[PDB]
Amino acid sequence: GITKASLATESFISAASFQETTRVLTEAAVAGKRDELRGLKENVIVGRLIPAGTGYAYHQDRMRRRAAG
Amino acid sequence: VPLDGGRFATSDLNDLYRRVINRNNRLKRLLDLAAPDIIVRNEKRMLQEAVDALLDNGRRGRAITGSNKRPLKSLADMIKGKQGRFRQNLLGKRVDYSGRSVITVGPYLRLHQCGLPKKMALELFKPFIYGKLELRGLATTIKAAKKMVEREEAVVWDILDEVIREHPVLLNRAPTLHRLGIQAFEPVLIEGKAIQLHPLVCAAYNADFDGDQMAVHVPLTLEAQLEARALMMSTNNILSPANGEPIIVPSQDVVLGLYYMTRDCVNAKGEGMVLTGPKEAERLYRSGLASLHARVKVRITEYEKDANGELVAKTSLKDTTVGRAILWMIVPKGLPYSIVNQALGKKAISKMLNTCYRILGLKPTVIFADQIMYTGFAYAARSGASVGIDDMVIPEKKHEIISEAEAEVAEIQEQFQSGLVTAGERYNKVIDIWAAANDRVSKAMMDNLQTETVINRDGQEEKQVSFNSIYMMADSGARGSAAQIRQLAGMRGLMAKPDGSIIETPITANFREGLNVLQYFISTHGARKGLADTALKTANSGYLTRRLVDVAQDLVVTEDDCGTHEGIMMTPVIEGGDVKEPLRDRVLGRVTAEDVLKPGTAD
Amino acid sequence: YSYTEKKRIRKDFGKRPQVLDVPYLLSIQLDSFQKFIEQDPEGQYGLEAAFRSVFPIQSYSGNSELQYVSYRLGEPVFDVQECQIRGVTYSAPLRVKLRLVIYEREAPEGTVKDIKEQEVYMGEIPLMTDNGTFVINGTERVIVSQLHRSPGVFFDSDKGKTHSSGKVLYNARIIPYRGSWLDFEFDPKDNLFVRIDRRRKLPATIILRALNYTTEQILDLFFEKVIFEIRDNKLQMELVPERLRGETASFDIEANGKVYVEKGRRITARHIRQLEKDDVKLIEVPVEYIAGKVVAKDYIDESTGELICAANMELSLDLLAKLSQSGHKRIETLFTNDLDHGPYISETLRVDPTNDRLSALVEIYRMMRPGEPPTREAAESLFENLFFSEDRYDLSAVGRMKFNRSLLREEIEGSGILSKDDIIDVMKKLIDIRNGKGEVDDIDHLGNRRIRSVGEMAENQFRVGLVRVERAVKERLSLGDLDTLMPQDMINAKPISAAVKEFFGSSQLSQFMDQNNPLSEITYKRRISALGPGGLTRERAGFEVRDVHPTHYGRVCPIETPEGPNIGLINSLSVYAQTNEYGFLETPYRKVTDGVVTDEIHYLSAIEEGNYVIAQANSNLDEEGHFVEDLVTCRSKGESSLFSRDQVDYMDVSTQQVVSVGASLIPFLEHDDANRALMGANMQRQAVPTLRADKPLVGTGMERAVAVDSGVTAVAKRGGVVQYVDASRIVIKVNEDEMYPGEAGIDIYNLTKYTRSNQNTCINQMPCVSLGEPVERGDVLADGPSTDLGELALGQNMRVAFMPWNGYNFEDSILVSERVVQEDRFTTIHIQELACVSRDTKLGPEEITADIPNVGEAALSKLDESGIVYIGAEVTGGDILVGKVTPKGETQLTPEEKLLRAIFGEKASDVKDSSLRVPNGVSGTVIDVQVFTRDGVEKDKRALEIEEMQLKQAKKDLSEELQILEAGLFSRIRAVLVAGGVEAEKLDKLPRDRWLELGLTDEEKQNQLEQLAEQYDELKHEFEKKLEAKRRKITQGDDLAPGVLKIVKVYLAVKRRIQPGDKMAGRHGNKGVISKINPIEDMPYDENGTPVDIVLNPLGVPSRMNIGQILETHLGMAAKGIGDKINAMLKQQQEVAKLREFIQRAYDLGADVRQKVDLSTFSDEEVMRLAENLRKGMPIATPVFDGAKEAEIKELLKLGDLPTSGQIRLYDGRTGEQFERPVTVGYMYMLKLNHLVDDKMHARSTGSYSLVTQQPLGGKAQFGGQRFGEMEVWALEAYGAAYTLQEMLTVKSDDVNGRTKMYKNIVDGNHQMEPGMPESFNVLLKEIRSLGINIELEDE
Amino acid sequence: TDPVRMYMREMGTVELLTREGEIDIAKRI
Ligand SMILES: [Mg+2]
Repeated sequence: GITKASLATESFISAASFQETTRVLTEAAVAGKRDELRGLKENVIVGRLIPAGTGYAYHQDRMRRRAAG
Repeated sequence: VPLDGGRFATSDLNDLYRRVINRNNRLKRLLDLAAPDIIVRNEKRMLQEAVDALLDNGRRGRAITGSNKRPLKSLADMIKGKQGRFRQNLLGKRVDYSGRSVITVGPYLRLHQCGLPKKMALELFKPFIYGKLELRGLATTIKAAKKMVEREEAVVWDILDEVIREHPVLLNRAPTLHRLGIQAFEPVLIEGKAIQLHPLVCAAYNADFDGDQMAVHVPLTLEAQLEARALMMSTNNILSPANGEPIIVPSQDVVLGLYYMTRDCVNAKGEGMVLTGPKEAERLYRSGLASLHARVKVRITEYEKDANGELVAKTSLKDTTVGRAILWMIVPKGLPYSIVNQALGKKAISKMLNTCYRILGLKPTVIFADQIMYTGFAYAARSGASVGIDDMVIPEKKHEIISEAEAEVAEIQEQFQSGLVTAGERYNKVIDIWAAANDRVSKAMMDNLQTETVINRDGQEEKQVSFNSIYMMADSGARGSAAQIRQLAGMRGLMAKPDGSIIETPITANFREGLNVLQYFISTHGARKGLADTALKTANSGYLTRRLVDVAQDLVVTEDDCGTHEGIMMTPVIEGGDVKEPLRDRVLGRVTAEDVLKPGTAD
Repeated sequence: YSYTEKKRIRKDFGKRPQVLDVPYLLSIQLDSFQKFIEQDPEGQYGLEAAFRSVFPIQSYSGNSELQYVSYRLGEPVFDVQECQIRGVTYSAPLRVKLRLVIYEREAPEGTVKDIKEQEVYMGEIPLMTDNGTFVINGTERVIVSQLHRSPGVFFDSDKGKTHSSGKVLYNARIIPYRGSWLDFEFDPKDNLFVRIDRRRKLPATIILRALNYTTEQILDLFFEKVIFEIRDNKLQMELVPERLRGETASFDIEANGKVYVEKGRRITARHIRQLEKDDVKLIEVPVEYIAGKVVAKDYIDESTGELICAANMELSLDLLAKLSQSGHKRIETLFTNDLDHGPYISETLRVDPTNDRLSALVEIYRMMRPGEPPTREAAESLFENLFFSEDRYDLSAVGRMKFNRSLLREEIEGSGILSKDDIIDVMKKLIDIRNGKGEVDDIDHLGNRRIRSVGEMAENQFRVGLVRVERAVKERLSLGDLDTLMPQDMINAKPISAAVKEFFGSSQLSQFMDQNNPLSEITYKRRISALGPGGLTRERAGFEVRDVHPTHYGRVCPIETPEGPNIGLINSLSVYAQTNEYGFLETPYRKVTDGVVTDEIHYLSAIEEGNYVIAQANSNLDEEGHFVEDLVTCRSKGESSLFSRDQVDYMDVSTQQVVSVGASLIPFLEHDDANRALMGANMQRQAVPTLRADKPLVGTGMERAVAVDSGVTAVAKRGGVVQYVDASRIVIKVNEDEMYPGEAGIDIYNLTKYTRSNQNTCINQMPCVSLGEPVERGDVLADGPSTDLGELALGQNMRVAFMPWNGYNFEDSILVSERVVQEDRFTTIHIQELACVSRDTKLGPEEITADIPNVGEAALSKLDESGIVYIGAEVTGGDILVGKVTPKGETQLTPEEKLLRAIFGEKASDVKDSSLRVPNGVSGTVIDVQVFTRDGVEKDKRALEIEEMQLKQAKKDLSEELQILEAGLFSRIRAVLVAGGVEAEKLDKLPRDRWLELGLTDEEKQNQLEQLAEQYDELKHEFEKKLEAKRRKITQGDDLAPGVLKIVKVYLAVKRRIQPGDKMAGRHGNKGVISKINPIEDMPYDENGTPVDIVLNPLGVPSRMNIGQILETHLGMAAKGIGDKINAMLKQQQEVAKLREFIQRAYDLGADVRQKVDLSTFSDEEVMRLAENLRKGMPIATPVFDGAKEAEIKELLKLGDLPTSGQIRLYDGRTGEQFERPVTVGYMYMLKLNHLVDDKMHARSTGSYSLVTQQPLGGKAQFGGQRFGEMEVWALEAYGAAYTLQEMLTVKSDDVNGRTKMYKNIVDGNHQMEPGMPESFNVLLKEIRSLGINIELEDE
Repeated sequence: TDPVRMYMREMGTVELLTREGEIDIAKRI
């Protein structure tokens, strides 16, 4: 269901938004989960270009620069 | 930080933090005094409690702030914020360069602009103005520039017209739902404190004019100007993203105009004559010679581009009215006269716009659209449609229908008095006849109201669809509906007692007559439940869109063609009868999974 | 006919005669508070009752007691007028005499000493104004009456959703007026439970044990006894012939030598008739039937002294032997039926962990206060303290009455605490209900909704104030020394005073008065609220209680309620409704005896009304008042049907009584859909008054009542003739029948002049009477704002045309002719209070001196020497109202700044400019200035002038009083002296002062001369003392806040006219916002050339079904017609005869209306004046549901010379061409709501910022930016515009760096952003890191 | 939890000193 599927999201900052924060932060903090951003909710929080629309060009240029050398 | 009157105000963490320290420090002391265990233990427990209250308060006891009952807020409560889940990106953030106020009409506007108060625009662009003022050297330095505009020297207004010209502003209304809740416009300086808003757009915003306020935002960075112009500009979104149908379709006055424009009565000034072309049709009309609606043959030239990128021309004699002839001046190019030769209701008038778009492209649809509005208001203005109390016509037969249905209920009552029918069976019974009666009165008054204009051309009589005001409104699609009309003239409904049963003595009066005490009182329950119901269905909708964007959000068109042949088989919905929704609408704009055959194949 | 009735008469349609006239609409607010503060020599609510409950306070057993004597309210420190200006509360000191008794230690009780401390002061309680409003801090606040759940017992269902098995449940709730709640509830297993307050559920019987009930007496209480006899041998049984109904035979049942029933045949009424009539008391039963029957009491073996079976235990065939062989003749068992008499309690005991009273008391105490060790004294004391203590529990009268009532008791009055019988009785009823006998009540009925109101509410808070003082008092009597202390040193003030202050001040029931306007006032004051303390909340209650109920008829207005988050949580009070003696809502009705309709009125409550059959407000009766039709529509019990001619017990008093004053003012309401009607009465209150009070052209007839009942107008106290009329005051010389013998008198009305409303309107009175005019008691002397000649005018009616006008009226937009703005008719006056505060900073005191750094003399022009703007100076935005300068030392300028002063040679001041200046854009005239000073700082020059000025004005006013007063009194002496000693020319010669010497022949008239002397001398001195206090009140150093040396309040009167953007609406729920202001040239005009004021869009009408707005237009037109007609004959100056004929013609209008009329009126002075008042239009009255009809309108349009269609030909003022089709033109009353656009308009470029998070924040009222929320963000995400979004939430807002870095580029002309990181998130980072979490930003 | 309780009970174990016991300990000191 939507509300259940929306529960699982790789970015923890995103989950920390709409889910219950304490639980999100802890359960992440133990695993040393590394948020790579890449999503919308999260990029807005930290306040940079949305990896869509106008930014979609950008993220593209960075995402490939990442995992690169 | 201090306050006025010398009072101080502080965050609650201090109260918390202070405690962890005290308790902590006491413990350090209690070790060098080698206190008994029962004590250092207790101190240790207290130290734990204090840290807990500091970190996340409420998982044990909820310590309360000093002298103030309200529990002091801990760091965990700092992160959560409140209003459900909102981290200050989610609830909202205040923003500079913005403003807001009440909005009004402005029919003169082109669809791409909006009325903005002079002062709002002064204060909004203040930094931009400063920069242009000293770019031309009208102000020695930045300070003086401030002093000038603060002084409102006559020269700045002209400067504001420069910085405004190409510089869109974002306009936004309160419940932003689809992306059309924010659209970009080009500013036009307006005396007055109200925002003027292009009528055609009023539909997309769901903005009535009853005092709705809109907020304005200035896009600052260049990229915001170019984003605004190529994305959020009004003209670039003319079609609803929900379904391809145009969302700019003229609303109510304009559709009453065009309907009143193209409509025809049976006998009218100028009936039967012939004209070379629309130019002289308007020339006939404006002069008082010919009626707006009279059946007339006129020569028109339509065009069809059905060649290869190429417009065919054809001229012929069309049998039409004066109004359709006049209107033809607006339809650009490609389109056939066939599109205007009808009565031009709201539905057709939209597909007019639609075809115009899907054929000629964007620019013509815009400019077409502007023209349609200007002309719509205008001729509607000429028409003088109004509504008086005698425009709502009650059937002559109403009292008689009620009386018969009143015999039926008294018959079934006698059948219940004699036990021929059960109580439950009775309730359904009386309701059935009353329900049926109302339909009868409705389709009675509808027959009289719709066509009863009964008129004569050179002969005795003939009868056409009424020119009565209120019918024109409902027929056109402007406003009103057979349902609401039925409550005006025919009896209104059978109300329902709060528990949900529906009363078996309907409301026999209507609004043209008076409702008496009892009847009004009964109407109240339905009324009150509506407002209550709507305000809640409002909340549910909002809740649903929330979950919805949450489950999707990050999904974006990324690759070009994944190149899978895979796909679903589309058929029209065909429910039990014929075609509750066609195939042509289901497949439009989608892409075929595989080549499709004629009935023969290798075709 | 009265005097303000001769000026203007409203032509009244409608048939039904008014049998009862609307009582005072403000009763509730006034009556209530009157009971609160009052001396009642008994327990009726008031300070006495709240005193008498908690007093006397006795020490703890110490036989040191403090009792309560009496109370009084001292005169207010400041009057009402001063209290708003100053900012304080209108209050009186509460002085209460206390009596301290000390019992000789180890009494027989007798007192060592009793010190009576004279009236120790506790708190100042606010006072209610003559109009029913309160002033808390300079702000009028009204307290809405509350509607809550009646104290008592309530039996509910709660079927459906729980457990999804159906089965319902039945719960009872005992709700006391004060003290803990007692809940009983079932479960799916039919186990009886109790919960105190909302606390943990506990098995019910546990309280009975705590009431000192052993298991045996519980069974004996709730169950009947089945008697078993072992007589001869083997098991006989006692049989009640009725017990066998509803059960089938388990064996052959035979007795009395006649076999009544065999095995397997159910026992019906036949068997029962047989048994009853054959009177078979005793039968023989088998030994196996008791295998299931549960034993009632305990049964032991007589010999061995061992327990055979405990009470409430299920017997077995083996067990019967063991108690039988013990010599037991009788065995008692339970009567149990799963249909009729459930076996609930028995199984409830089985879930009960307790056994004995102390056991039960313990389980309760640890339930209520868990975690702490129970103690014997603790379980006993608490439990005795919950419901049985006169202190902690009361149902009061209402609770006990409904309680006893729901229990089918007789007594309507009894104890205020609970008795074992009470709890027991309630449990019995719940079980009786679960058994099927009885029904559940419903909360929504108005017999269960009780109405409180201010008086009671203040008493409750005050009561809490007294208990919290009680604890303290005991605390002092703990240690007390005999003779040192007295009843002062103990009782504090602030606790009680701030307790009471928090009530009127911040309470869910306390509110501002937002806009001035009589209907709004008068409509709040009769407001009901189901919210607040002791009420539900929006989140708590769903649609059932919000919904309209049948008991609401005539009690609550169905159609006036707010539309919004709380719907139906407000309603409003109905027209004729009244608060019950006990506090329910009762409404007026007419007693129909036999077949005649009697004019005796009778007030029936919701339950009283239930049984009677009540006729309908709309009915035809005649002559003797026999119902004309043989059968008539009525509503009897919760339902309405046709009723026989003589069945009806009562009939509706009026046709209005269903609605409220708000709704009753909507003409042709019967013609509007209810949704829009609500909206209408909702919007009508927002009407800001206008400059010229117009009058409704189309109307109802309440407008007289609204003007008068609200105190806005000024009504004559006693009848007489006007001596003096000034725009300032009005003096009436009283007539002798109304005059009291002593003091003689004249009534002097001091009119209110231009003054401040609760922000920001102006409240100003105009005299409506002329020099030397007859006034009758109860006539309007002067209109207030929005009152015209005694009627209610919220606006000005105007000529309106329905037609699309080039889209400028597009949605609801209203298109207005310039004539309106020129006519200044919709212009409005606002009075704003600006203040300048001179505080104290650690750097130094702030000066109001007029020497202000960096300003030319032109600025300083508008100021006196002192720094205060002169009174009367017209000002605009930026003007200096008050010069103020605050010390800031050592500016620490910078190198280039130091050079700058060096070149231009300016001495940079040790002082910074704090001066109060006019807000941007707002412009007005100064009507006043006030100066408050801390006690001890020397008052400056200007301020001193003021003190001198106010002083002289007071002296002038008081003196004027005394002068008219003295003249009035001596003028009476002149008249009494002329009887028995008349000297006409002789008497008025000698000095008036020497009159007191002349006596009279022996008579009462000499003693009458005596009377007038006394009152004269009192007045002579009353004046003296009155002046002194005033002088003292002026000169007294005003109390200020901490830190403030002096304050200057400047009063601006802004005049706003009208502009695109303002909200306007008619009474019909048609809102609108003026779009364009049109030249008179483009206005549609008719053939006669008279333009039309407003052009409304017709498209709005069908969709929103408010058809009244159309009738109001038509009738509106006709009304204006009769005016125009008269306007010609008066300009023709025909004569009284010609005029008289036509007016009479109008007031009759063809048949069967209730109005009556003239030629009794004085044919000259009276008719011509009336005609002068009718020429603007003929005021018409459409009663709400009795209102006029089309024909009458058509008939009234016939007299007019104007067409019946109500439509005419209209011509566009532009082309001059005609308009196809006729358009409706007429006169609609239209209001200006106060949303006025130059409030709403706001814009911000770069403003102040929040400290904690750097974010736009309005600090100057240069407003914080608009809030870009979650939803708006999504909108940008759907477009692909990221940069717009980035710039929105970073540089345009949150980046303390990026924001300035941007601005510098914007002026440079480079549009870029160098964003950096939003500070919001930057804080989240430290906040996470402040916890134990290491959160890092990786890579690159 | 709520350490007042786990304290109150932890000390509540300790028995009050007899008038003689005080001196004993004091002597021990
Ligand atoms: Mg609206």
